[PDB]
Parts: sequence; structure tokens; C-alpha cells
Amino acid sequence: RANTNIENIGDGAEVIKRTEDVSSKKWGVTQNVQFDFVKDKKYNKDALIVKMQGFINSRTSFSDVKGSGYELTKRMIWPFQYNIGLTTKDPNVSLINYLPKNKIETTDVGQTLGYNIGGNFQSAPSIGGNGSFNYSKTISYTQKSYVSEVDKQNSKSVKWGVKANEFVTPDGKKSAHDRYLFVQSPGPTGSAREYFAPDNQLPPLVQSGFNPSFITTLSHEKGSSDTSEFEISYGRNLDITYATLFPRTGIYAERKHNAFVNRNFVVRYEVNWKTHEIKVKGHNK
Ligand SMILES: Cc1ccc(OS(=O)(=O)O)cc1
Ligand SMILES: Cc1ccc(OS(=O)(=O)O)cc1
Ligand SMILES: Cc1ccc(OS(=O)(=O)O)cc1
Repeated sequence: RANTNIENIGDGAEVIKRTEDVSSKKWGVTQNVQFDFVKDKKYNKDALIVKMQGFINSRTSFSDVKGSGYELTKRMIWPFQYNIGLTTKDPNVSLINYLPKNKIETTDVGQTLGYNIGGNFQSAPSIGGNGSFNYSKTISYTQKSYVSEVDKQNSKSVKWGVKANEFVTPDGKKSAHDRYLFVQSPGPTGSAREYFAPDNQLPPLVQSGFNPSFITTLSHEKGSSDTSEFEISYGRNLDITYATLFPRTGIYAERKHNAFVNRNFVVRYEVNWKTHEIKVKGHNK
């Protein structure tokens, strides 16, 4: 036990802390995942608190459009939604909590999952409210201009979507569905980049990417089989904005919504409930 990260959380209980870091340069994703085993002599089930952090590249790009008739048409690809999900198919595991649990629209998200000896979990949509738990884990992320929704939740899977909502533009607030979002008149230098809002008008989730912070707890009956597999998916859905310069009537824009869906990096992990170990089994790199 000397070379394992173990926290004593009270009489008869401890937490075994594991981590995995799995990246894909092709998908532009890093999964930095924490897997905390709750070991409690007064709780008849095993529990693994999984905290999903890392990075999902926005994959925003600006390009020329090839072909006759498209010489004054430029393309901006950008992420309408970030996808984060954890799924299992094993009968021996179920999801017993998830955070965030409800839709959250604030720029900052900060929530806590608390555990008390005897199998008691609680969640709160804030950080620093309680010093009452035997163990706690928190999530924290910023999602300026985007909102978080639970797109799917059930005993085997949880999926969150962090979706474009409303943006601050020089002309005022703009809906994420406004076909003229990010479009501007550049030509003088005629670069594809100049047909779209400069980097200082693009919020972090468009310019750079998203740093997820989500939790779900896996539950396993002691006495069922030693291992379970589960998949964690991080990715994005991209929209396209096309901007065409008509020298006599100005800039014209068209949006292709959900242009590239589920561009996701999916990693399959195995939890060994008996040895308190996590292994990477596969991925779609
Ligand atoms: C055209 C295009 C758009 C996005 C790309 O990155 S992906 O989302 O990681 O697949 C790659 C090519
Ligand atoms: C540079 C580039 C990027 C995306 C492309 O696919 S499209 O948007 O469906 O035309 C084609 C070329
Ligand atoms: C919103 C959302 C979240 C995760 C997704 O990937 S999956 O878990 O591999 O299906 C897809 C959509």
C-alpha cells in the first residue's frame, strides 16, 4: 500500500486514487481522468467516482472554398457543442450519480459530490458550502457563451452537451443560431481569416477549446464479477459558416448546422474492483 495514493476518510473507510491520461493528436483531445475507489466496511457496494477533465480542441478553422463560383466564398468551421459521455454495457455496473445533474447556464460551473460513510452520496451546485462529508470531489469549468445540458442519463450511460447559446458581438448579443454570427466584411488583403470575427471577439470555447470537468459514480455489487469495462467519449459537433462577398450587395452568410457530428475520441477503460486498478483497453485513435 506504500506506493498507492490512499486517503483515510474515517473509521473503516478509505479512498484509493488512480489516474489515467490518454490523448489523441488526431482528434485533438486529452482525457485526464481520476478514478477514486470508495472502500467502506459499512457500505455493501463498491463505488468508483470518476472525474473527467482534460481538453477538447475547438478545431476552429478558416479556409478558402475551392471551385468555380466559390472564389469569394470563405468557410469557418467551429464547435457548436462539446460532447462528454461515459457509457457501460456490463450488467454488473450502474451509474448512481452524475454532476452536473441539471441544465446549467452560468459562465462558471462549480459543484461538489460529497460522500458520507454508509453509502451516502450528495451533490450541491456550489463549492465550499460544506465541511460535513467524509470525502468530496468537485467539478469546475468555464463555458462563456455556452450552456450545459444532460442529453442522456440512465443507469448505464450519462452524456453532457456544452452547447453554443448566446454571444457578445460589436452589434450586441447574438443567438448561437444567427447565420451572421462571427461574419464580418473584410478584398483589401482577401484572406479567409478576414471574413470572420478576429480572435479577440471569439470566446475561449471557439478560439481554443473546452476544459471539461464532469463526475459520475459507478456502482458495483461486491460478489459480482471482478471487472467492468466502460467508455469515456470527449469530442465536438462542428458547424460551418459560409461567407460570400458580393461586391455590389455586401457579405452574405449561410450556416450549415450540425455539419460534422460526433467527432469524438472514445477510450475504453477496465476497472478491476478486486485489485482497485484501472487499465486502458482500447480507443479509436
Ligand atoms: C474538416 C475537419 C473538421 C474537423 C476536424 O477535426 S476533428 O473534429 O477532430 O475530426 C478535421 C477535419
Ligand atoms: C478546407 C476544407 C474544410 C472542410 C471541407 O468540407 S466541407 O466543409 O464540407 O466543404 C472541405 C475543405
Ligand atoms: C452529447 C454526447 C456525449 C457523448 C457522446 O459520445 S458517446 O458517449 O460516445 O456517444 C455523444 C454525444
